Amino acid sequence: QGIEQISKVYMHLPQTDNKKKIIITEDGEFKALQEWILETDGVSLMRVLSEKDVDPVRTTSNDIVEIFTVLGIEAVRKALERELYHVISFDGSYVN
Amino acid sequence: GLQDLGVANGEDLKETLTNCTEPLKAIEQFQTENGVLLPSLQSALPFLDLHGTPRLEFHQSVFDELRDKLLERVSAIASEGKAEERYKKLEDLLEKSFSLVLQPVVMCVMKHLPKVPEKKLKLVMADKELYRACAVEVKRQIWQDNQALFGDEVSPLLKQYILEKESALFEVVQRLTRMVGKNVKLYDMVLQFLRTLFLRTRNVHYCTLRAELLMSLHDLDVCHKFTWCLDACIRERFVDSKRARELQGFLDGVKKGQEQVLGDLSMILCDPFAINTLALSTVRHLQELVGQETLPLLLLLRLLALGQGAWDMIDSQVFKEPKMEVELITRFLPMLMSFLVDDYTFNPESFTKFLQEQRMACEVGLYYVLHINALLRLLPGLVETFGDLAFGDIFLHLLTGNLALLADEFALEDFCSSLFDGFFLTASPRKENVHRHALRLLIHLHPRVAPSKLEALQKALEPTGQSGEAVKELYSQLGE
Amino acid sequence: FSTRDYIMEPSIFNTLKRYFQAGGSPENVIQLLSENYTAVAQTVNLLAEWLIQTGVEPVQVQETVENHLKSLLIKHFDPRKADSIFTEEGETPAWLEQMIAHTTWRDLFYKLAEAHPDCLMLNFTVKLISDAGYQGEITSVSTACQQLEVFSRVLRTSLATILDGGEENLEKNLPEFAKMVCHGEHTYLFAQAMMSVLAQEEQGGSAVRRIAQEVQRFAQEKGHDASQITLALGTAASYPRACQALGAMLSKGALNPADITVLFKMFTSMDPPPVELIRVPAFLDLFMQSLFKPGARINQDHKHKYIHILAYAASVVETWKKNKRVSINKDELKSTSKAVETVHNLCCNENASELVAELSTLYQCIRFPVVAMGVLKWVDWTVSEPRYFQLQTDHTPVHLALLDEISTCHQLLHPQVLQLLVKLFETEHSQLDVMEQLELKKTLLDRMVHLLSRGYVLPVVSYIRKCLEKLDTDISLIRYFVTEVLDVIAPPYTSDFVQLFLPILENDSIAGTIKTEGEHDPVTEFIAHCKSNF
Amino acid sequence: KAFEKKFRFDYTNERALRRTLQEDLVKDVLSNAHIQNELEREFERMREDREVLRVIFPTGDSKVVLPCNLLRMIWNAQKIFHINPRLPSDLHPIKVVEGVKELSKKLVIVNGDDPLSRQAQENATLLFNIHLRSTLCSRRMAEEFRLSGEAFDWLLGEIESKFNQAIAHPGEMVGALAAQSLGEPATQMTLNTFHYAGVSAKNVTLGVPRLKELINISKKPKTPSLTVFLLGQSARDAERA
Amino acid sequence: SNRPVMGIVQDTLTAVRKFTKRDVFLERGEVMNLLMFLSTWDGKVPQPAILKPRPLWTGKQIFSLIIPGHINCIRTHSTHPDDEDSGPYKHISPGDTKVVVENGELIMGILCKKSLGTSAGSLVHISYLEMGHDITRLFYSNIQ
Amino acid sequence: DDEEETYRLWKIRKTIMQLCHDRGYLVTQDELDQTLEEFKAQFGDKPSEGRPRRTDLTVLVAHNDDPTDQMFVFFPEEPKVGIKTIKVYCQRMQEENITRALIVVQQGMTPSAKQSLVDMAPKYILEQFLQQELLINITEHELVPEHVVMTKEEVTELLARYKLRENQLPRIQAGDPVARYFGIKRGQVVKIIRPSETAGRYITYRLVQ
Repeated sequence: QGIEQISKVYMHLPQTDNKKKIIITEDGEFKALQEWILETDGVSLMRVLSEKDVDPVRTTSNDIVEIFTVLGIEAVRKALERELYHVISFDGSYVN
Repeated sequence: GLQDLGVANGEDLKETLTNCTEPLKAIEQFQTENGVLLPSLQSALPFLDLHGTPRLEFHQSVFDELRDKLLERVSAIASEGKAEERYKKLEDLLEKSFSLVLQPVVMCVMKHLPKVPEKKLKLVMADKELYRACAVEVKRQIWQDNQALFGDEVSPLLKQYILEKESALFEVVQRLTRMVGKNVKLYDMVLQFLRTLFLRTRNVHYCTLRAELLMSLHDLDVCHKFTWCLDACIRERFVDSKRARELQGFLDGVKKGQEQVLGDLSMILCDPFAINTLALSTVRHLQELVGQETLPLLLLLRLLALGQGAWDMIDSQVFKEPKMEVELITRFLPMLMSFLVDDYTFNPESFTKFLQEQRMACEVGLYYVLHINALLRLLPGLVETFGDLAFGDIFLHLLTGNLALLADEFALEDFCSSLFDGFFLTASPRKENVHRHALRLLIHLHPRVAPSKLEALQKALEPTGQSGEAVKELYSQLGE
Repeated sequence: FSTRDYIMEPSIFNTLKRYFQAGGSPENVIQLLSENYTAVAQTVNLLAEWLIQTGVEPVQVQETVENHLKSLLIKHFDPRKADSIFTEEGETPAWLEQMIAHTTWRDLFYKLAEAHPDCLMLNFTVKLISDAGYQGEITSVSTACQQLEVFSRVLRTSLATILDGGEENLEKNLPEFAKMVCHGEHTYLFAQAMMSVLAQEEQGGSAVRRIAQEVQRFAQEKGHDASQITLALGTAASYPRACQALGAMLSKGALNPADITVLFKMFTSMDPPPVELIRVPAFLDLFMQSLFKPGARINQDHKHKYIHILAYAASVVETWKKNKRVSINKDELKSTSKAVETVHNLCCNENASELVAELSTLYQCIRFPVVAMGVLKWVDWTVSEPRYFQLQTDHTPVHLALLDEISTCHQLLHPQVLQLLVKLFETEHSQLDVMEQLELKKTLLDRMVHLLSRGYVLPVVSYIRKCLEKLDTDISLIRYFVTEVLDVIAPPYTSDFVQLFLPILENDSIAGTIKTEGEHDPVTEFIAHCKSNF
Repeated sequence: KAFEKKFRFDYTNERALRRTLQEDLVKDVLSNAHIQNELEREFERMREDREVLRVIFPTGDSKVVLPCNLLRMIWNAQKIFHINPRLPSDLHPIKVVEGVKELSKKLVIVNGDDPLSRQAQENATLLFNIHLRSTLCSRRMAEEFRLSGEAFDWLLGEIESKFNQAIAHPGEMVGALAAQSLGEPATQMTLNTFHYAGVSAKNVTLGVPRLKELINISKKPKTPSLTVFLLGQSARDAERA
Repeated sequence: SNRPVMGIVQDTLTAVRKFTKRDVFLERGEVMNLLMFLSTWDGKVPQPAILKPRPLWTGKQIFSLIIPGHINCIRTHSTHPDDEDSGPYKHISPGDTKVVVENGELIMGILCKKSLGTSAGSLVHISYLEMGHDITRLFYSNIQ
Repeated sequence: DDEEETYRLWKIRKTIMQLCHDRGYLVTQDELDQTLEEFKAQFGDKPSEGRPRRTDLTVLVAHNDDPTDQMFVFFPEEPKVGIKTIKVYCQRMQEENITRALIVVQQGMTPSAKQSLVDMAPKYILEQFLQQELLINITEHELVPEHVVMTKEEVTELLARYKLRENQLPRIQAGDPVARYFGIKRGQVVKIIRPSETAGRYITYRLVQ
């Protein structure tokens, strides 16, 4: 059972606002909804989306080579932007 | 004004209260009363609004009529045109027409009035069509304007085409409105009107009808679809070969019929942009054949199709024109001679005169493409052929070639183009005279022909009695 | 003699008066007579009503919309400059017509909009509300209860509704009753006098005194300082020193050792006062706050005095024969003192093996009710202290079994136990494993299903339906609750309980709930019993 | 509803217009319905701008980087000109709208009249124009700020000058500047800043080696992690999770 | 990081914090000793905060003399109570923990690292934004 | 699983229709988004040993305008496609008048047939794809911004106005799956509209090379 090149996968509720999903409550408010998300220490991407019930819009990884081979150079541009910004502003320090 | 049951009752009440007592309270009670309005609200209105007007109630009734039209549209979209909803809408429209002489009734008729047996009677009653003929697209827009408004648009369409031709020598919204007010019978009437306009104009109306049909097929069209696709392919790539091959295959696999192929060929022939694209494609095919060195082959089939399209307007209920392979080879022999002269330069006259004497749209297009020692000899032969032809389309192509030569900026070529433009302005009508005046205003960059060009423009304005020629002479005098 | 009008027949009296007595240059009179240049507005409204009948909606919705539009137009162009003048001038026909037909929301809307002018109109509206069989169902405004008759009648209707309903009505309509019986303190005092006479009447006196207790509590968080006033209504005002000391202690909201020695000394006596001054629940709430706190250790010089005061408050009885006490009991206050003293020592030493070894004796004390809810609120404070969950063996089994034993021993503590459990379930604890939080919520549901087994089933299923409708929790938690409830229930079934447990049972993955039952089919038998009942 | 009550500047509330604006101002606003049409058009434009902002920021964050601190220029203009905003305003909302539109045409990043150039210019200063129109909405000027005309056009000159200083000069060594400006926080930030946790937490191992492999992307990173989101009730249920 | 990087060193930072503490009552001789070291001083003595019984100035007055230009800012102290913000006394600080400066005059607030250091939107940062960089340099020197 | 297979085939047809719509071929709304249950009623829910199977659900879709060039898709029964089978497919393009074809291989596609498709690509253009890469969509991702392929007139006026050339323009690799999804040949320019955190929107320009 399962897919290949994947180790034991953890799950959690993202307490942080950006990672937990946000909906537009119709009065005009951004409401952050906490919901169970998964995290694989062994990435098998596009196979994780070949599997059922997964969100294709919100699925993102921490590698660069595979998303270069699949999602393209502008996508890995935005992804490396997000990852490097996260790593630098982990301690709250801002960079431009 | 409008005389409904309530209007007649109000008129009778006014006539009865004009005299014979008619006290205020009893007269008001016998004349009018508000069923929806509460008596307490009616009593409190005089003490608060100071005899307020019923305009707020009228605006509320107008909003309720708009909401009723929206509910009728919702019912027609949910039940798929329910019979009970359609009957209720027709009854409401008839009541509104009987009461008010009718914005809500017109809105209801425009929202849902399909197959109105009483809608026909309502149109016959409002056969004047001051505002309702344009407001009611269901009745007035759909076959109501076929008798008179269609002819008025056809005359305005011809005027717009003439104005566009004048602007080119010096529509879309109407077609979109005609397509919006279109049905099966409306499309049949529009096709008949386009055929009549094409027969009257000798090709301009056919080109306009073909353009309108192509525009509808691009947006809201629904062998006509294949013809529209072929026309769109030709417009996208006039020099393209796949679209031409598809059109030739469709023409080959199109069975003979009663006037349908004749009308399609007539549109393809007297389509001006289509004619220019076909001439450009024929010139490209001739250039490719000359490059390959395999002259006689789809070029002969394309030339035969162009000749059949040209003859479809001349003769009705015809199949096509003769091929004439020997004549095509004789015509292409001057092209081979011109190519040999160009090769000799980079390393005849009797045939050109014969081709100019013969009436040929393909020959005129070849002369226009050529205009746009051996080369010098071929150029005088091409000029002689153009002078022997002396057609309006040939004159327009010669004006385009003269503009191209002026853009090229050759001295001797400029002098020859100025002489040809003067001859064409002398021979042709006031439009050709104005074109020659513009070509002479752009001409005479050298000082040896500038005063001569001004004298020729003055002599053409004086001898040309046309108002366009006089305006061109005045513009030339003002410019220089 | 003008004859120039199209729809001016509505203003016919004014037009006739203007035509009769215009004189000079009647240009303005002619303009007023010919102002209605449009067609007959009433006939156009009748035609619009006929069109609405022929259209989609042939109902009275159009008439209701027209009445609402007329009321909105009146509210917009309300002549507030001379509304009082017009009302006090005429006051008969407009008020009479409004009360006869348009008494839905027009008068109440005008009163709640301004309520300062139009004294005659306000009096007419009050008279109409009094003459109506339903007493003031139109004028329910917190600032419009400044009239004695209207406020007394609204108080009568609200008290009748509360007494007709009961507990399930008590958790719903008491804020909207308290919002006008606590709006003005003079109205509060009048209501206190009325229902104090009602409590002096013996039958229903317990329920009335409970209403007085909760109104006094609501006034306490609202901002009233009516503890001395409640004491004045009570018999404790007969003794001036006792009344002054008790009022000062209630106003302070804490416990004073010198003042409580004074209370002990006027107590422990051969002629005790009537017990209600120590039976008032706000004073016992002060003892709850001061005594069984996890912190705030008392000096324990008068510890026996505190414990004896609690024993006298929660133990002794009396027989009121013609408002005279001649038979009292004092044999249970010693055991109550021993239990409360043991619990106070447990709260003082606050330590876990010895805590369990004394938890056995603590359960033996939990058999007492005052001990039970003191331990309940102590557990509430201890768990509600943040970062309490840093070590678990069965998701705080000692305190959660204290909850179970309290619910088992006393059925009346179920609302407070439910409030604590739903507060703990609503609070999200961070800095913990997601699976550990999941199992903690599961164990909270285990305790609340224990409450369902003890019989607080209608509010438990109600809270499940409420928390599933709003702030949707985990489907695994809902499935686990449903599976355990079907495990613990058995036929016969009450139709109300089946109806309350229905939609939660037939939504949200019944096939997901069915995992490994096999021997006993919970949901299939529930379907069979529901179809047999309904 | 809060956006409407904060940015509509409703003209029907005559008492509100008497308190906010002068008598000539309210009578001119009520007389000229074209002014009310311009305010309604501005309100529709800023509603579309609110939709654009909710598109560009799906996250509920209102902090952004901008060349100007417009609240501070409002405060400075107020305390320079001595507004005393207890008194009603003396500036017309139509003057506010024409001033903010004139400034919006004043600032330029891409020159030329190519439609491509104009589209690029508008996409470049799209967010900043939205922010400045949001701050310069007529309701906030008339109610909350109440600046005079001299304060208003002096403010417009100050904003134009500050943005003109805020443009980027050409020829600056931006690439080496950026490489250094990212290298320095790497020097400040520590690889030992990760103090781990009781749970595995997927072994985030951010820091110096993480930034290392981001600088030179390795085909086999030390911890290639993937974050997975589900669609619906599958994630809502822990059992389906 | 669009932040100031000059900052204020630790000793002068702690000293100016104790100087901007609310209860500073400074003798006339000491104020006399202090107001030579302002380079950008206008040359006129300011009014003392206390006039009777004795002429006493205050540290906020002296810092208002220090600050050139007219800058408006609000900053929060490191020990500022958010519940004090939420409830009453939001404009009358019991602990003087709301750094408020208006028109080049320091109204209230105990200056700290969060108000004077490398923090974004700091007083020296907005000073370098508004008036001259040389003026801000003189401001640093006068402070020191 | 039979249900998994029919769900996969439904998603394959759905993404093929969406691909054709985004590419610019005339696709009706019902095929653009039809229900999985509607497709099951259409074809029979049983791809395994049943009346629906491969090549049965192929489409021949014409362009929005100029319908002379039309695309059509191949679904070989074999997992690993055969060169003889793609030669039979070549015979099908020969008997058709259209030159645009796509191939869907269940497993890896043979390098001999890869070199073959490289060989006969200029005469008629054939593109191969894999089940997962056309089972999932790429433009639906929030990480992926908007892509529009620009035409030659826009390219010429762009280079004229910015005074730069095609080598100076930043490139995008031709074998990238974005370019494979959009069907873009060598040296062709695509604009990208991307959401910009500091400026709202950005318009960047890339060249498939």
